[PDB]
Amino acid sequence: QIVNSVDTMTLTNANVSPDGFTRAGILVNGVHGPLIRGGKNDNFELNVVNDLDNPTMLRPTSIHWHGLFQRGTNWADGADGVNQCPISPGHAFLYKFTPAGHAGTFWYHSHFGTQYCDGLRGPMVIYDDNDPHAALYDEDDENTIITLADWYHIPAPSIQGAAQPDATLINGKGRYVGGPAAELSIVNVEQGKKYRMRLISLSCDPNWQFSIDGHELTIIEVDGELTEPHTVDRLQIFTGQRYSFVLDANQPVDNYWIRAQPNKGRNGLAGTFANGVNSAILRYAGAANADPTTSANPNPAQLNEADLHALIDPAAPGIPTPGAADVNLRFQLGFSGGRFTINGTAYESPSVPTLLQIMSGAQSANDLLPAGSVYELPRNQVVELVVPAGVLGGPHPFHLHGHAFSVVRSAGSSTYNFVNPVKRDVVSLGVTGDEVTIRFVTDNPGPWFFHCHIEFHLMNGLAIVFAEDMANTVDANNPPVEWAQLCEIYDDLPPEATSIQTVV
Ligand SMILES: *[C@@H]1O[C@H](CO)[C@@H](O)[C@H](O)[C@H]1NC(C)=O
Ligand SMILES: [Cu+2]
Ligand SMILES: [Cu+2]
Ligand SMILES: [Cu+2]
Ligand SMILES: [O]
Repeated sequence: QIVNSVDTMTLTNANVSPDGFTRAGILVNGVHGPLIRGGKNDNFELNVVNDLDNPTMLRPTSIHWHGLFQRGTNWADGADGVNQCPISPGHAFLYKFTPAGHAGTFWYHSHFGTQYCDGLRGPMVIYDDNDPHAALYDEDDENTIITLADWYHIPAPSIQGAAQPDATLINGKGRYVGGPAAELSIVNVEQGKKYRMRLISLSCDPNWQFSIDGHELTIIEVDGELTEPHTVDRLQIFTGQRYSFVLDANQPVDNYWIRAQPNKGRNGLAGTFANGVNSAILRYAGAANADPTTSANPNPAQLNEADLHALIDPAAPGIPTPGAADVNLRFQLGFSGGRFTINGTAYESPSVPTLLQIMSGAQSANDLLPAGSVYELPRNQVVELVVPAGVLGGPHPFHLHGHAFSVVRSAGSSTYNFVNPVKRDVVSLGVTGDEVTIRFVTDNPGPWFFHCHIEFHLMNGLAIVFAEDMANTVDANNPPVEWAQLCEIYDDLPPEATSIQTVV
């Protein structure tokens, strides 16, 4: 089912069984993660009605529209503690924004705690009526979207120890090791046509190696940013990254396995495809309703992010020399006292959201809470951030709210590209020795989150806040009166309203 650009999103709890194990989950308009779609100039008005009442998972909510820059609408960006206070059970909040010409493949997810891990997440596609790559494919619709999701048999708040997915969900469906032969997702194609497949990771943690038996993947988009066409057999996708790839249905009519192998999971999930776990079906019209019997490519050409190149306005901003940006920041990641830190500080959410602190009179980073996690950025300048990998629990996929950035230096590469680098909004920091360097221009007044997108790391402190262009933040953003009321309502909630019932 589909949600339109002006619509209501009613959030409820119900039982779900995407892998044949039934447990309670979170539904949006009676559907597990429905598609949100519109056009690049639409004005979105999304009324989010929080009717959640199951105490085994988070009830208060906050929706993030991942990849949208939210210029002038920082109050609708959805990171609780930064842009808003949570929407409380029994209440509604109207988000109003526009893509402002930015087309691409995105996704929406709750930004509150680990609630998105329990299913409050889904694909969001913004179509371009002038798409630059329209000559490259014939079909692009609700049937060419492929979402990847990690799924747990117990509610996220009850996970004890290091999280390990029970299953990989492809378009909401999949199987777990030792589980029943639950229905697999089918992606239908016709021999001779070309399809713009939109691949989205909805993950709370695991990354996947994705490939389709017998077919190549011609990448033409990354994280809502178009690239020169670049063909590969297999790619590694991290939390919240998106790729559009042209699928050329040029093989014999047949059933082909679609494969998404996780880096971790219960009972051997990471190492097998046995019984159709970690799988979906690519079916050519005319093939029987049966399982594929194909096999993966033994020696795949692997996607390397430094091979991706931006199609439009390719050059990285600023002087084309490492360290020659207007503002040059280097962050030191750490893990101390059971908490991740950045430059010695572990992120903890303030009781007054940064945007509300700024609207209330804060004039500089020194006045903002929490102390040690907030970095001020000047207006209209070129920034270069460097975030060396090394810290445990990686690879850590960092994301920046409010901006897309050029990746002048990717993981696994020791070279810099200022002429043509891919532009994206979620980047892997790699492994020990890597020095991922990104660039962006500070053209979007407001407080924006910068943090690891593995939700278990975010909740243990791996986050910082950029207070960008503080002098123009009040003029640029003008939240509705309901926005400021969220905090009053939420601070007044009774203890039974936010209490988490654990399960074993
Ligand atoms: C943080 O710490 C590193 C290591 O001391 C230092 O080199 C870097 O300049 C610091 N970054 C910020 C933004 O303070
Ligand atoms: Cu996200
Ligand atoms: Cu991380
Ligand atoms: Cu975020
Ligand atoms: O996020």
